[PDB]
Amino acid sequence: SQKMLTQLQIDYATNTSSNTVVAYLHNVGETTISYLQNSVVYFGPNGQLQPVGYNSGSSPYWTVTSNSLQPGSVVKIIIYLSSPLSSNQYYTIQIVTPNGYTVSYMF
Repeated sequence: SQKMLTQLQIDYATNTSSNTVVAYLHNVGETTISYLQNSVVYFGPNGQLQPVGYNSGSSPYWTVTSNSLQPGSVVKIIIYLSSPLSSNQYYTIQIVTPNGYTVSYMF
């Protein structure tokens, strides 16, 4: 019953330099998010997402320094893309955290 009790949100995300995207994941609920590095990440343009492997050695992949997200905390997720972003497409970040909560952000 813990998916309904959870609240997470991506406060902000942007392409910082080269083909790197940074997203700020913020626990705005009252439950701890465990095993953050076991989350599943998808990313892509125009509603067609690609899986992004955790620290997998090949792009696209993502990194995060924390392995848990306490209530109130925010962490920086870094996504290393294989293709440069186009200004004429919209992009979606989709995350499924271990407990099955899903959070997304478009920019």
